[PDB]
Amino acid sequence: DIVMSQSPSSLAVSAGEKVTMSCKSSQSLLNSRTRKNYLAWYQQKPGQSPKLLIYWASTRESGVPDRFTGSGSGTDFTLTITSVQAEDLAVYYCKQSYNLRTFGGGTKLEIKRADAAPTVSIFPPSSEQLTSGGASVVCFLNNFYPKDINVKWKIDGSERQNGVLNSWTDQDSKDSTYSMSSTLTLTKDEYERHNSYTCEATHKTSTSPIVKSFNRNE
Amino acid sequence: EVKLVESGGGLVQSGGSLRLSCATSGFTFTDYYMSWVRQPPGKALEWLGFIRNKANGYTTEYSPSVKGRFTISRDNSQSILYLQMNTLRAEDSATYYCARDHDRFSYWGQGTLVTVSAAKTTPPSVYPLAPGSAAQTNSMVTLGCLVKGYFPEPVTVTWNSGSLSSGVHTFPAVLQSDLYTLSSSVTVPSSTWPSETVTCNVAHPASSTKVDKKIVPR
Repeated sequence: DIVMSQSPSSLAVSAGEKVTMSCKSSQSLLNSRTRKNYLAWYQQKPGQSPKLLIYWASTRESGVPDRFTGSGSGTDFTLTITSVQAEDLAVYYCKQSYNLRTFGGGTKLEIKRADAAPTVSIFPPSSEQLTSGGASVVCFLNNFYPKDINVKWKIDGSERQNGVLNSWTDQDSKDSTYSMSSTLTLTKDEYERHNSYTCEATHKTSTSPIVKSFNRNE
Repeated sequence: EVKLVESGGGLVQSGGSLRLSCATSGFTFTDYYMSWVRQPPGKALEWLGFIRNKANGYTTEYSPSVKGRFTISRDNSQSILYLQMNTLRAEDSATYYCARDHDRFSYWGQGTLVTVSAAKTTPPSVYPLAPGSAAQTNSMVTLGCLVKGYFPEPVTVTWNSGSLSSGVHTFPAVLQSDLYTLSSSVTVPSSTWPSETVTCNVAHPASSTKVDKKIVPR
């Protein structure tokens, strides 16, 4: 079976920059009789099916912008995107069709932008959830950049790590920011035994965390 | 237009069996190879196999990972492609795509989700996230909906049936215990809520459940 290796796993660049990414096959993909390299590039945006950009190593699919260029031969192939736009945000896969088909592992393309601090909001358990015996405290951290961010939960000033579930959005297409949800789940009995709940966001846009809190005694 | 529409995906137990379909139209079916490809959530594309065109006698090939276990076939009168999957395991959970192939004017279905698990179909609990009653305002307000304890994926969320989309962030679901939880936030001007209604619309097709949760103060 032919093995396909993409590099790098990920990269980030500002709009208007160029990127190149590499794909290497464990053996030659050059067909002797057509003289074509059976290597294709696909683009996959979040929530969508993969889309063919390039086939036969360098032929552009109908209606693909010219800023996407495939090149290379034998076992070494390259996709170059010239003048990167925000909407090129996607995972890029190479695929050989020389003997069966196999996909590379993908190269994730992230867009650079100006740093931005999260807007943080905290929400106590809903009365509906409390009737069912559970208690989830939620914290939203919206529209920040870069992606790296740390959230910490405290209950009456004491850090808590079990029961915390975090989820990040894909980089936003509209403004290139990220957002994240952090949810602390407790039993109702537990929740009812403490008064003060805090979510704290550490991000490189400030040395001081952004903290939101609520106090049941209030 | 060329169209490929997958169906037959769903939840099945470990060791079970499932048959996927891909109904095609807008091209001469018999002239093309057809491939199946899959993608586990947040993972790379994996090619599974193809069935060749009439000129090649509709013969089949399979990747090593499913050879002997999955069977591709085609009904040439109705222009439908099938994938018969046997002895399923958790690792087979993925979005399965059909793709037109030949040996490129390129054309993939929207994909159908397969989940292999011992967990059972469960509708979500939908909890409104409104600011704590001792919370103080400013120009924008952030509300949310917590969608907890459902199975399998997917769930979809809208806000005021789509009219509030510009300030919305819906976070990817995460598995905990063996149920999914997600959340969605929406930001609107403080002057519009609670004077005007904000409702999160949650749909879970697997359990035939839609819920509208109005977000009320308190």
